[PDB]
Amino acid sequence: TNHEQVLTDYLAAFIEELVQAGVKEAIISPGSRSTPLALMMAEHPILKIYVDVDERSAGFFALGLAKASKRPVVLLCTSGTAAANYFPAVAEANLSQIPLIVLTADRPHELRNVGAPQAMDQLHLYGSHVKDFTDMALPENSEEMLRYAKWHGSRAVDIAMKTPRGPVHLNFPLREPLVPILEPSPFTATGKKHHHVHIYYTHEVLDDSSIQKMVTECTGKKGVFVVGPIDKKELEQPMVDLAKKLGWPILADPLSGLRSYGALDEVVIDQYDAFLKEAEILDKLTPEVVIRFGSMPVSKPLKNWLEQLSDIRFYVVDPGAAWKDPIKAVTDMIHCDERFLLDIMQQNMPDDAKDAAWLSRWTSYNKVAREIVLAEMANTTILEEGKIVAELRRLLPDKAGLFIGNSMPIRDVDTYFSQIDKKIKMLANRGANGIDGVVSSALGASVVFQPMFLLIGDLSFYHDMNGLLMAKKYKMNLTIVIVNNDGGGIFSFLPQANEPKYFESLFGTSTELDFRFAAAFYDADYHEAKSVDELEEAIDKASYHKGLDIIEVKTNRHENKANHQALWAKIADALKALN
Amino acid sequence: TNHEQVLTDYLAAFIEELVQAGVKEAIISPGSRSTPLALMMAEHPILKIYVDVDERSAGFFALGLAKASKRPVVLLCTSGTAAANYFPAVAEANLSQIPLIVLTADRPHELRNVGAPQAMDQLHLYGSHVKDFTDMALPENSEEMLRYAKWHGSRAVDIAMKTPRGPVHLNFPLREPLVPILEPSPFTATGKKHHHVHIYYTHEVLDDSSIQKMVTECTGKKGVFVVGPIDKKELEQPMVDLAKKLGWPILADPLSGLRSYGALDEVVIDQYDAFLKEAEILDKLTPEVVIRFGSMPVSKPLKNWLEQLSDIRFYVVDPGAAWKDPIKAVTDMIHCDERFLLDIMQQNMPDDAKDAAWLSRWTSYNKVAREIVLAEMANTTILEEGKIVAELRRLLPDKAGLFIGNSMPIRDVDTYFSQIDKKIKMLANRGANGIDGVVSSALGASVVFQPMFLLIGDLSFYHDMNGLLMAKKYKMNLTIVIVNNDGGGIFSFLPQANEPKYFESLFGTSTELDFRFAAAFYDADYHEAKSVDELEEAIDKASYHKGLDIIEVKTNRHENKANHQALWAKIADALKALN
Amino acid sequence: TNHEQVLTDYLAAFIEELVQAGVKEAIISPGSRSTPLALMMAEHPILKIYVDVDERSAGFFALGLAKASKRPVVLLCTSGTAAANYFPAVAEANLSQIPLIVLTADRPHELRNVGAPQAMDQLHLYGSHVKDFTDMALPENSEEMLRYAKWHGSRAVDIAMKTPRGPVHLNFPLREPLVPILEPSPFTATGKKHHHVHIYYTHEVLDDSSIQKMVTECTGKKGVFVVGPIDKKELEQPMVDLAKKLGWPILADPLSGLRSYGALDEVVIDQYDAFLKEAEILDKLTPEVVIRFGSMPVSKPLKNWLEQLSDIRFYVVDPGAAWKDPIKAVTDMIHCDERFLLDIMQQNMPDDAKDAAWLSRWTSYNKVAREIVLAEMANTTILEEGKIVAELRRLLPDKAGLFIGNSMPIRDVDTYFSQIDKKIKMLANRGANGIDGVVSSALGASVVFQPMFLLIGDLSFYHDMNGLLMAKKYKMNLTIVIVNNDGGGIFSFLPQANEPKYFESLFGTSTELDFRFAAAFYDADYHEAKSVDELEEAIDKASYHKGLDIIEVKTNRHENKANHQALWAKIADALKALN
Ligand SMILES: Cc1ncc(C[n+]2c([C@@H](O)CCC(=O)O)sc(CCOP(=O)(O)OP(=O)(O)O)c2C)c(N)n1
Ligand SMILES: Cc1ncc(C[n+]2c([C@@H](O)CCC(=O)O)sc(CCOP(=O)(O)OP(=O)(O)O)c2C)c(N)n1
Ligand SMILES: Cc1ncc(C[n+]2c([C@@H](O)CCC(=O)O)sc(CCOP(=O)(O)OP(=O)(O)O)c2C)c(N)n1
Ligand SMILES: [Mg+2]
Ligand SMILES: [Mg+2]
Ligand SMILES: [Mg+2]
Ligand SMILES: [Mg+2]
Ligand SMILES: [Mg+2]
Ligand SMILES: [Mg+2]
Repeated sequence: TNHEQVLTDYLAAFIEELVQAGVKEAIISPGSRSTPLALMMAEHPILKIYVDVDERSAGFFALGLAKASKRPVVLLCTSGTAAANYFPAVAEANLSQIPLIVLTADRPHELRNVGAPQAMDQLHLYGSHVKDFTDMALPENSEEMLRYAKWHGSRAVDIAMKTPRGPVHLNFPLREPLVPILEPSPFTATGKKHHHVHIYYTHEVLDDSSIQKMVTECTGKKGVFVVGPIDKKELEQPMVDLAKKLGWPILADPLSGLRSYGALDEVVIDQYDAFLKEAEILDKLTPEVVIRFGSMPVSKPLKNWLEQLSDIRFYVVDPGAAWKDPIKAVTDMIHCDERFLLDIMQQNMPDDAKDAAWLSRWTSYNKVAREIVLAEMANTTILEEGKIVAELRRLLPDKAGLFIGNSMPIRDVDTYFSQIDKKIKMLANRGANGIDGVVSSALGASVVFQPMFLLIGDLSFYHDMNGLLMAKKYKMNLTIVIVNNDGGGIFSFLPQANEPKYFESLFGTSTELDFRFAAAFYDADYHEAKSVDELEEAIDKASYHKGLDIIEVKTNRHENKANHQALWAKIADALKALN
Repeated sequence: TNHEQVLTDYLAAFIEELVQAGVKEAIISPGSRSTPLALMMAEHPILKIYVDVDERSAGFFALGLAKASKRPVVLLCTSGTAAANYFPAVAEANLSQIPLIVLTADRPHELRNVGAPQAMDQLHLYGSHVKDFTDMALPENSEEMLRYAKWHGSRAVDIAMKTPRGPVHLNFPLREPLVPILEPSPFTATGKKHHHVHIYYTHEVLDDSSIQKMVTECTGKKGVFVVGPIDKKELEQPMVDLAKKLGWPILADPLSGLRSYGALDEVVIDQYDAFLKEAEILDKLTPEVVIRFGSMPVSKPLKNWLEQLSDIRFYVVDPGAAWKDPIKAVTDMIHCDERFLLDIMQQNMPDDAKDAAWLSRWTSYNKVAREIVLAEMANTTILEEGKIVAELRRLLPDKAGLFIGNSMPIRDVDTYFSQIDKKIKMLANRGANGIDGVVSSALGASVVFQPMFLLIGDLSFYHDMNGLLMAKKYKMNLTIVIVNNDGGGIFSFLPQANEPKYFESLFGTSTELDFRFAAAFYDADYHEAKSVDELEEAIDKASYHKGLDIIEVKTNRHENKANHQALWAKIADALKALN
Repeated sequence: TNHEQVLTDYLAAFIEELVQAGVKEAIISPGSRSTPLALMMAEHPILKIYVDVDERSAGFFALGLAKASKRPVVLLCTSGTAAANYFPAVAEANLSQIPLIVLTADRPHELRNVGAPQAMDQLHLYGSHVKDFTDMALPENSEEMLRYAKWHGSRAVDIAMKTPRGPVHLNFPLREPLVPILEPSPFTATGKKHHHVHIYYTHEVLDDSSIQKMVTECTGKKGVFVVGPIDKKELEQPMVDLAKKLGWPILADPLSGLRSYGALDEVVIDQYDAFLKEAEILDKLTPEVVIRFGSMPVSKPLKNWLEQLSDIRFYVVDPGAAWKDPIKAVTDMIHCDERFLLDIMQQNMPDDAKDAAWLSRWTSYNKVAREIVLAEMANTTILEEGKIVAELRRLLPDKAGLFIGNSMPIRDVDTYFSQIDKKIKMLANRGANGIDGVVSSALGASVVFQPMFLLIGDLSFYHDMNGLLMAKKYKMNLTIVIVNNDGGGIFSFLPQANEPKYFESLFGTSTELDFRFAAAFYDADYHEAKSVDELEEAIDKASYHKGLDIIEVKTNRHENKANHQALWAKIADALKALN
């Protein structure tokens, strides 16, 4: 009868089901309405909790932790504008297919839409950016209601985790009193037995008729793989193996894993962004079959090349039917597991069909472009942005995670990160390509991969400085390389940089913050790199420090276009006279 | 034919209409998609622009500027997660009825829902938190399309500004190239003439039959006014005048303006939160008529008193039919201008009907409670939270604006800000009562009222430190008093403070940040007050500094409940033996 | 340049893609805005068109045609309230997983939300009841825009057809002039070549670890199959074969196909609704494993039995993760093809594990209940509702389709349709269980199965009489048996039938329509059955008539409960003394 007991039984059934369905970490924000749910998550012995007071930074922290661990992560906040702060992470979880279980407390029906304090319409709050929305019942400890609480915990994880993965949103109207009964413990097998809903491991498969068609239309064709941002693990070697058994180049995004899976290989192309610009070379590269994996790669020239390819079989491997194809060039859509596709083609495609002139065409351009790029970077003392990427490529340990901010860092890794023989798990928020939350994302990922590193421009670092409070609070290890060009450097390349009247105020926002002060605020070892060996020293000192390190490299925004154009011409001119 | 010319003509018609409809300030965030709209806002000679790179802080900066100026303010951001960051300010603009014109650029239809970079579903992005949503056409310079662009500029402002005011959301799909033609100037009467849509000044009025009913049922009744957060200006004196001509007390929220309109008066009650707790006094205070103005006041005891009033005429003056009544006690709903109501009752209610024992009952309790509170604060040297409010009440200039953060600052002003004879415009984000964005809000309001002051707890200050970048960038004057109790002090009062096992991790989040470092980051004069005269010195130094000042006062969270209970008992015991 | 040519190129690319993706039939409603789309669908040589002027009846006609053919069906209507009429069919397509491509024309952006005639907000018109919504671009014949039109045609079908199937909604803003250019033909290979997007056949599969778990936990267990409304064809025999190789009864809904797949068998239970009511028998029937297929069966007693089963492994086979489980009893969720599951268990489960007492328990009750039911019906001359179902079971041809209305027809088929050795495809709108649109649904299904028959109560027949205009217009063959009890007979069973004061006005709405007149209106051969051989004659005459026949059987509403209770007691009393 006690409302506190009814409140306890209800939430205990929901949270226990969540944990047993695979949720191991809950990112909680402080509130009064969320009191019963947050207290019960604490009383769980198996669930790990991270408290973050900024609801925006909390969301991207769950985002990155779920990105890196591949497991479901619970967010929990109070009612009011707190839930609204989750919206940027939710939008990026949706586009980037991350399983977040968004729990938001709310006022009960009597305090809804009546002008009550700290109460807003939380119904369908995130719209189409969640896979499912549920407005839970007011707590009841009835038999059917305890089974309904458990039923929803199982449902929520399963939908979040089901291909294509994405965020899920449960709203909890909660009436006062809000203090549950934590003694005796609501869990710990201290009474009733749970009824966990086991979900079985299922995956999509190509039909045997479709397998034979796929194999037939791809035999002996001059083919090309395009692997953009991918996530499904252990697909690096199988892809390389199938590429070698056909004689096909893989144009590989940095976020594919292929530029850093632990070995060197000939099929991976990492300088396509460099040479797909030169028209006099494009004629010898024309394919007959493209097979895209994962998301669209970062490279704009590659996109414009794929766009203008006529008379071609353009396969797109989209498990879960997300229809991510911004050039709208698809000719054959394959709705099945990527693991399965690589495997049934490895065992069915002919090993004999190999035009060696085809792969030799691609690899030649690449090996030459790659070493002209590594040359100009090896013979420079100016710590320009290309050099930073170069030097991080050399200095990073094996088994090291690298989070990359959007804007210019993500593009420079494309140009200046050729393939290395280290396993370097690479992460980037590439759903909406937002500069918000990259600090909090890299922090959550640092829960999973260590050593963790973050390359990030200055504006994005300011945008999410509050994430660093988590590093201070939880004693996390992250090594942030801030490329401080004082503004938005990416805008110097776009055509708005010609007219200087309204520039700088708009694009390229001079900020003039001494990030030394921000590092003392969050108790971070701060280093400023001026030379090449200055940076070497810092990465080195950062390897002994189990904690937050921040390494600033001041660069000039207005020279970046010149160095990039000068280098691309050296690659274009070389490749232009290469037959 | 030129797409650039078509892009220019379209947006010029829309923005010119906005400016002529009353928009004088545009808060812009940097982006590539928003390039044409942001460039054209720059080429406007009359429109003032503020650039803020944090889209969340940009929104609350528009919120407060529109709060304080009472005029429409444009927000403009690029596509992607940038628009999602506006959502907390939008939610608070909706609940607090602020006219924000939210403009969000987007990719054109071909790049929508196809996996294009930095593109998300921006359709009905903010849901029910906007008054109107519009997905604009792709730019066209046709006659009908130029009139449609102008038609929407006029419509958008008018809906935003129409009672009940609130945010409005226009989405702009924009196809590349995105660089408009700014020379010759698209405005400046350099060609065509505009067709501005004049909107006429309209206001709701009570019918003459309803006037006679209102007057009749309220004559000679033992009545009480409840003015919570109000905004409509120049209603302070008329309310006080009508209260005196009936012999009725006004229970006045700090955000009503009545505790600081420039004069002292007997009808305003500012200690209701103190004495509505003592049951032995409530019997002599029972009213027969309540007339509520504006939002629900902050005070919980007052709410619980109004809730338990049976057999009473509970008028609620809600212009624009927003139905803000969390106790659901309304007996008569009045849908008309508050100015009009005060005026037709001033000229129609009988001057003779006055039971002096009624007002003497209320004013006595108040004058005694008020001076016991000012006594305990005048005779203390510990800069506890009550004292800070006391001392700011004494030290604040006339014609000074005071922004107040949520959580504990807003409640302490209720207890420790009796009425003063200065004009002190008081502001607080009281829609969703969020601790996010209070720094950015106070900053935007500082564009309007000077000198501007901000009282704020520590967590809320950390939550929106990025707002201070605006102060650095635009050289604004703000004097922030941070009440740093290291965590959430408001949670020590709630019943979750008894169980210490899971406290502190959840409620009351120890943060341990030296805000000295955050003040150097944003070039802010920093002062730490330990004594009473230390704070006096700082407010004083802050009055010469045209710039950002930050004044920290460390307080103990775990003593706050004791001082508040000790003081409330002194008021209860006194008032208990007072007849 | 010609807008007519641009309009033609755009829509030709979209419709051709639709046809090549599998759409063979378009159900069009007349309008001015839909003129370009409806004219072009006519100029297609392969697409069959059915015009229906009632937009509500048009939708259920597409519903049933897509239900029976298992293929995608296009709906097309004009702007305004016409699209709103699609909403009931859309809601039922969503719940019942039918692939409908809902195309709704609209006014262009300039005529949107401006008070233009016949224009309403068609954005997200059907909300969460569609799988996907798209607001198409204004027509453009650009390269990218022609590929975008085609891209969306392919996407729309694929999402509709992808498990779990459901409706899809494309909105088309169309600017005047609206007359396309049909000569020379936009299709017929009269110019350009198309680029069809082949989608490959994919299906979910259980992992090999999950297969071994499934097989292990189900070996030798006293198990039971529950097959409610199913649709995936050719699963009747495999299910029966797996049931026989385990010694497990199949509780089979009429809409499963199992009561009429062409043969007789012992594993199918068709009288569970009869005997799951008797408590003294339920103890001997307690299972250890339930494996549910398809939707929830109609039977309420079965649902209440499954609800109260404790300590049991409750498998639910839900391909596409729809989570349809109204008792919330699931213990193991299987997200894979039903075909696959029946097949991997046929080849892995042990043939030896068979407790014959288990199946003998179920089959005995069933064979006895079944023949007591067929006895009482064989020895009656009153054409009560049980008898009608009995006599249709005997008189229906092989290879005959039977559409069943909701309310009381669907329940009587459950009680009075034991298994027969004919192939009788059985259909019912069981998503939202609506009595609207059953005439139009059965009509569309009659496009696929012939001879087609429809059993329907009187109110539902009146609810969708307008569907019969399609039968008149297109010369279709349907034989409607109207069980006219003059009102809602289903309400005499519910507890509201005890209080007669407000009955009849509300539940059980006496209508008093002579349906003879409605049959002349739609040129339908009308027969009224009074005796058993009267009905035999009519079904017989109806078999020579290639056309619309309507056969009324007047029944008494207030006797139905008595006959049903009397019969259920004969079954309960018999089964009570049967060991
Ligand atoms: C929340 C939000 N709001 C605004 C933007 C727009 N936006 C960008 C997109 O164009 C980047 C798309 C991409 O990378 O694909 S980049 C950018 C400046 C970033 O400066 P930085 O971090 O110092 O980096 P660097 O100066 O380039 O070295 C902005 C402001 C955004 N992305 N997200
Ligand atoms: C965005 C968001 N997310 C979470 C909360 C919950 N919430 C509060 C509401 O209960 C305050 C409702 C109110 O004031 O009416 S107060 C609070 C702590 C504030 O600490 P402070 O600023 O240092 O102040 P002090 O410690 O009290 O001196 C939190 C975290 C919120 N309001 N908004
Ligand atoms: C559109 C809509 N609106 C109202 C109803 C409510 N409703 C019913 C549901 O309870 C039937 C749920 C079910 O079958 O599961 S049955 C019913 C009367 C039907 O009378 P009839 O066709 O003459 O049949 P008979 O009298 O039983 O022989 C109504 C009016 C509805 N279903 N759909
Ligand atoms: Mg714990
Ligand atoms: Mg930068
Ligand atoms: Mg200007
Ligand atoms: Mg505080
Ligand atoms: Mg035709
Ligand atoms: Mg009937």
